[PDB]
Amino acid sequence: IVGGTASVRGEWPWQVTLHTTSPTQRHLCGGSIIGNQWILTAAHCFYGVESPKILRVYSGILNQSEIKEDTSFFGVQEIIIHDQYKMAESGYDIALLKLETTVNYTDSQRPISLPSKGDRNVIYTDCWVTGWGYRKLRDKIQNTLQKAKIPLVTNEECQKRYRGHKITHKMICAGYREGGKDACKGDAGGPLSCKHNEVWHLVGITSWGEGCAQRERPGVYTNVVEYVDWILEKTQ
Ligand SMILES: NCc1cccc(-c2cccc(C(=O)Nc3ccccc3CC(=O)O)c2)c1
Ligand code: NA
Repeated sequence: IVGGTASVRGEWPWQVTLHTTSPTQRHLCGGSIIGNQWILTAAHCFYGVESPKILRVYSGILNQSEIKEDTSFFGVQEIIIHDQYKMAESGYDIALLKLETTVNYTDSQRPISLPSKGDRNVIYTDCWVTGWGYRKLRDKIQNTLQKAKIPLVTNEECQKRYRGHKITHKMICAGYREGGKDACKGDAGGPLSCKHNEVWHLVGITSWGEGCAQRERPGVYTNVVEYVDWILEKTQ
């Protein structure tokens, strides 16, 4: 996250850190708890991943330094990538992880609701992007989970900033005109969480953009509401 601030314990209890374990153990991407054995994340995170055997999902983490050799984690039973996915920039950047066991919900780990059926006309004005990603293009994974409030921009405006790409209604965009706050490497797969009537909803999945926090180049996110039929079908 560029231009963010440190989160505190329990602040974003749906946020998980997905680690790979080979050839070293490291944070790969973010994800969101959406059900008792289900993480929603970005398909592009799994480039070159041979199988789910080399993944671990850690919930209830604030600082990456908390993770020790005896820290509990969930194995991944299945990786479900959208059948139309090809590359992040070309859309369908969405995947589900089915965990090997269930997540017991507490103040530090619980699910986030999807955008509600019937809420098409809701205008989200309180949206936050979170993660352990880089603070700029040439950086490293951050220790403490970062947060930044980012305004949505219309798809019409977003398309004008990305004339070499097809911005579709399966995407949404968020960023400031003068940049300064955005997601960056290591944040993909995590949530764009928006609060409406004091309930948080998973509006976007961090996906891609041109650089990080550059002026007039908003972050591009998977538009979760356009995938509810797909998510519900896979998780039923
Ligand atoms: N501001 C837009 C924005 C939003 C999110 C990520 C980036 C960004 C920047 C530079 C490099 C990368 C990258 O190599 N990613 C990658 C590739 C394969 C697997 C996992 C990942 C991590 C990931 O995507 O987080 C991503 C940019
Ligand atoms: Na769908």
